[PDB]
Amino acid sequence: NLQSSIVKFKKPLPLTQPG
Amino acid sequence: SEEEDKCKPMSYEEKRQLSLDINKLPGEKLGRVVHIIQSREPSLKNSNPDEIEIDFETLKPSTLRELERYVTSCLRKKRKPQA
Repeated sequence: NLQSSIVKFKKPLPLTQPG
Repeated sequence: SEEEDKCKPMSYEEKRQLSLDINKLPGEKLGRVVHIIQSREPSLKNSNPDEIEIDFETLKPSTLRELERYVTSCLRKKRKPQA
């Protein structure tokens, strides 16, 4: 409801890559 | 009963601040940030490094506090960790 500061960022080096 | 009693919830202004400090943080430290978020929020395990979303509304005060604790320890000390 309340427009909150939803953040989106790109992180170098995909350490958390699911298999 | 102990956690929230010690760590009070972040207000909107705080959450905006944390959104701003995280944004000032470089890739290196973002690894720790996403680590704190992901490890506190196992539901957010699918945070693809190409598209990591931060939804503070699901983030427990625990995460919000540890995040803030970390971002401040980085930016307050080094406002520019990169040159």
